[PDB]
Amino acid sequence: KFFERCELARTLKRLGMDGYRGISLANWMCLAKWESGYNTRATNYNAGDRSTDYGIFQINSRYWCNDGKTPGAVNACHLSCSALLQDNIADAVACAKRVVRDPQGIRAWVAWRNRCQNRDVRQYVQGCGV
Repeated sequence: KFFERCELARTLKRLGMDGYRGISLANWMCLAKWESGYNTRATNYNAGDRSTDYGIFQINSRYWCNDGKTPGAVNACHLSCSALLQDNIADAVACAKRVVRDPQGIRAWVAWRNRCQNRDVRQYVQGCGV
């Protein structure tokens, strides 16, 4: 499913993302926007290392979820990567939270550094009631 902006903002807020480990909701929105355009079914195969990015946050199969076809991969969120392809983003949010508990925090995603870090992200939550 492709979420509408504010619909996603409140969906994320209800899931406990607002300020999670110091990360504002607008930051998560910016992340999902640039990672998948708010598309829960987004997938990107990385032919270079044989891994695949799954869902709204484009979480990688090498370390976070298990798809059974990524060489020497681990599964830190302890989830089938299929769980990251659901319209319901609860499992994807649980995994995104797992990612940010690591030292890098939100910096785990290169796209966040490229398109959200030190950017005016207010636009993502304006008028959403969050």
